[PDB]
Amino acid sequence: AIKKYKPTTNGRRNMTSSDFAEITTSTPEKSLLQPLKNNAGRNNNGRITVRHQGGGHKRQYRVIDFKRNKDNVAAVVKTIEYDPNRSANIALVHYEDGVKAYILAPKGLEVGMRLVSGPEADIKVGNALPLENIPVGTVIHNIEMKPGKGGQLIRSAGTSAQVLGKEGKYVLIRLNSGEVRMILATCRATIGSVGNEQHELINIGKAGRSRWMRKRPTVRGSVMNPNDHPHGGGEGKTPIGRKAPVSPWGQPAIGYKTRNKKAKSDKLIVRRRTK
Amino acid sequence: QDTKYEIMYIIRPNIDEEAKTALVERFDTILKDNGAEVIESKDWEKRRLAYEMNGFREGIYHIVNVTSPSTAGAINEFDRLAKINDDIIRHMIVKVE
Amino acid sequence: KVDYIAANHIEYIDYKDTELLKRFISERGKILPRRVTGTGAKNQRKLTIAIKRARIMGLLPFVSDE
Amino acid sequence: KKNIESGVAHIHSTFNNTIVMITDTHGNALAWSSAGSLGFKGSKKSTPFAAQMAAEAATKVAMEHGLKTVDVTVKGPGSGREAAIRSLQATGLEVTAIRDVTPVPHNGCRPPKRRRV
Amino acid sequence: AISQERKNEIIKEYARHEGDTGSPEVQIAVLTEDINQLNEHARTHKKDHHSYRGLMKKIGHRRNLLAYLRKTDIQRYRELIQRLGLRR
RNA sequence: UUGAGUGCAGAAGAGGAGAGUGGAAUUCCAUGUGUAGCGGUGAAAUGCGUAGAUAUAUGGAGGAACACCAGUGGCGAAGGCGGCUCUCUGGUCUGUAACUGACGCUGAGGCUCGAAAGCGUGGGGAGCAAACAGGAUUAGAUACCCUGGUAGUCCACGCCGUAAACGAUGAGUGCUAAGUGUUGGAGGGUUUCCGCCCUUCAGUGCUGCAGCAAACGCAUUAAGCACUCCGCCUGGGGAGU
Repeated sequence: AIKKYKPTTNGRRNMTSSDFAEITTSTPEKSLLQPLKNNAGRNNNGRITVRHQGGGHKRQYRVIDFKRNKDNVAAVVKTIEYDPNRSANIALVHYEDGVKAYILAPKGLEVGMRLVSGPEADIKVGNALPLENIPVGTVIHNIEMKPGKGGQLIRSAGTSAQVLGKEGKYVLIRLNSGEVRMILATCRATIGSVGNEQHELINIGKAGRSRWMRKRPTVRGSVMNPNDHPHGGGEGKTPIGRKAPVSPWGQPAIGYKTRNKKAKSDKLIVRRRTK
Repeated sequence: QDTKYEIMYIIRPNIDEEAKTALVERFDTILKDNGAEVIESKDWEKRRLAYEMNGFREGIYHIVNVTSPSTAGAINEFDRLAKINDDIIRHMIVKVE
Repeated sequence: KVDYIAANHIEYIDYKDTELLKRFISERGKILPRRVTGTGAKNQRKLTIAIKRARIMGLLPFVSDE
Repeated sequence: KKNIESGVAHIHSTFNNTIVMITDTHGNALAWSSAGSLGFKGSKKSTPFAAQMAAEAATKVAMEHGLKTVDVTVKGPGSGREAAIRSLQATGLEVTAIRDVTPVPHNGCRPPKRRRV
Repeated sequence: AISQERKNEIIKEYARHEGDTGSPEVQIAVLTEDINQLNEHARTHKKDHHSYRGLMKKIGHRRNLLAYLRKTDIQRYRELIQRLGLRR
C-alpha cells in the first residue's frame, strides 16, 4: 500500500510512496537482461525530437513475452519482481521443459501457480487463449492487434478491458474510455486486468525525485520569449491575445480531434467517447 | 452431517442426444471430483416454456441430487462452469430437506 | 366455515407440483390473498416462496391475458 | 390499398387529451386522429364527443384503403374510452377486442411530487 | 457456531465428575472456544454488528463466571489460568 | 434449590454480512410505417415537431428501485429490517432437569452502536430533484403553477454524532375482577381433528372492575399496590446566549 512519511523538512511534507510489500526477491537472472541507452529525445541526427526527457539513474531491458507460443506445457511461477521499464510488476517463468522468461502480472498471481497457454486452457486469470475460445464477460489483456506479433494493447498498471459481443468476423472488444471497435478473431491474449493500482495515488514532492525519473522541467507559455513561442513577451503579466491558445508549432490545444481523416481502421470503430 | 441439493438445468433442445449424453457425463465427472456424492440423474421432462428465455420456448429439464460437505469446492465449481457453456439456459441449486 | 390444504396432507411442496401451484394463482396470474385462500398463516409464506421459485424456470409466467 | 381487412387499432388518452390510431398486425401506421387534430382546443380535448368525432374521422379514412376487421388496444386511462369504441362501431366496423395493456411498473422508478396548488 | 462433536467432547475432557455440564471450568472452556471462532468470524465479516455484540456478551459472561470462581477457591483458579492461556 | 446459568429434545422469525442472479416499468440508441401536431393548465403561454415529433412494432444498451404477496403480521436494542438463491454467523420461545450450587440486578466516569441531511477520497449516474433559468398568475412574487435543469440522491472507505432518535411513560422484580381476538408452542377429551372443545406457557391488540388522577384519562403490557439501582427538575425572558 502507501507509506506516509512524517513531516521533517518543508519539502518532505506531502510525500507518498508505495510499500513494495508483494515482491519476493530482487536478484534477477542473467540471460533475460539486455542493455539500453537514453536517447534524451535525440535522433541519429543529433537533434531534440520531443522535449523534456533524460537525466537519471541507469536502467536495463528485460525480455518479456507477448506471444506465448509454447502451449500445452504447465508453467510454474515462482517470483514477482520489479522492473525499471514498466509501471507494472513482472514475474519469472518456469517451464517443465526448462525454458525461462518473464510474464506480466495480473492481480492474483501467486507463487507455485501453474498457468496454461494453449487454446484449450481452463479459463482462469493469467492463462493465454486465442479469442474464439473465450466467452463473453471476462477481462482480457495482452490483446493482439494483428496475429503473430504479441501484445500491443493494454499493458500498463491498472486498466481493464471487456468483451461486448461476438460476430463471425470480427470480434467486438471494449477498451478504456468506453471506445469499442472491430478486432480480428484469430488473436491471442491473456485473462485478467493488470496488477498494481496506486500509481494514481503517489506524489513526487521534490524536484529531485521526478528528476530521478528521466524527466525535465519545462517553461510556461508566455514566460517564453516573444519569439520562441507565440504567446511570449508581454509587459508585466498579460493574458493571451492570439485566440484559441496555441502550441509552439501552430496547432491550437483545445479540442482538435485529429486522426488522419482517411485511415484504414476508420471503418471498424464505434463510439469515440473521450480522448 | 452434510447438505442435499437439487440441480435442475435447462438444456438447448436443438442439440443431439450424443451432446446431451456428453454434457451429462462431463458435469457428472467434474462434480464428483470435489467430494460431491452422486445420488440420482433424472431427465425430468421434455417441456416447453411459458415464455422465452434466450432463444427458445422449449428445452430439456434434467434434475440431479447430490450430497456434499457444505464448505468444500463442490458447489462453486459447478457455479463457475454452468453459465459459461452454451447448452445451459438456466439452472438453480436449492438446499434440500 | 372455510376449507384448507392440509386434509390432503401438505408436508413438502417441492417446487414443481402443478396440483397445488395452479390452485392459488389468479386468473390473470396474480396471488390470491388469505382472505380468499382459507389456509394456514405459515402456508402463505410456504406457497409464496414456492411460486416465487416458479416464476424463474418458466413453470409459470408473469403476465398472462393472451 | 392491398385490401387487408385485418389490423390493430390503438387508443391512448390522458386527463387532458386523447389519441386514436389504427395500424396493421405488425403494425405499420395508416391513419390517426385526435381532438387537437380535429381542431378542438386545449382543455376541451377531454370530452367523449370529441372522442366520438375523432373516431369518425379516423375510420372514414381508414376503411377506404380496404379494412373491415381490426383489434383494439387501450392504453392511457383517461375519460372518453366508453364512447370511443362505440363510436368506432358507429361507422360500421368489426370491433372484437376488449383488452387492457396499461403500464404498471414493479416500483422501479419514482413518480413526480404532489401538487401544492 | 461450533460443532456438537467438540461441544460434547471438551466437556468430556474437562469434567470434574460424570455429567458435569455445569462445573464452571467447563463452561468457560466452552465459551473460550466459542469466542475464538466468533472472533475469527469478526475478522471475516467485520461489518457485521450483530455478532460482535454476541462476542461482548460471551466475554462479559465468562468474566462473571470466572470472577465468581476465585472467591471460593484459588487452586482451581490457578490451574485453569495456567491451563487455558488468559488473565492479562 | 425455587433465583441464575448449564444440559437435552424442538419450533418460529424482512437478524447481519459476502457472493451471484430473475422479471417487468422508465429512458436512450437503431429500424419499419405514418404525417401536422405533440405536451401543459383554473385558463393560456414558455417546451418539443416539416433536419419527420407525438404513434406503433421490432432488437440492443443501461442503471435504478423490487408489483401481487402484506397483515394492529414477524425479527431487532433503538435508528429500523421485505425479488431470488447459496457460504459464514447472531439472538427469542416451549417441555426437560440427571449436572453447578446464589454465580443476581441497577450501574457516576468509560467503550460500542447509531435515519436523513453533511464532508473528504474513487467509481457510477435511469428517473427524482435543493440551487439556477424561462414561461404564467399575482399591483407586487426571487413562493404556490408549468417546462426545464446542477449538486445531491447509489456503490467502496474514513469522517460527523444529530431528529417529533415518541408509547414525549428508565431499567430489575412480586400482588391485585373480567370479556375479547390473534402470533407461536405444550397438554388432554371426542378425534380419520386436518376439521372442534377445554387446560397452560411467550408476545401482540380492543372494551372495561377495584384502584390512581386537577381533569384529560390509565389500567396484567397500570399512569395501582410496594422495594433496589440510575438519571432528571425547582417561574417566564435575557439564552442553551
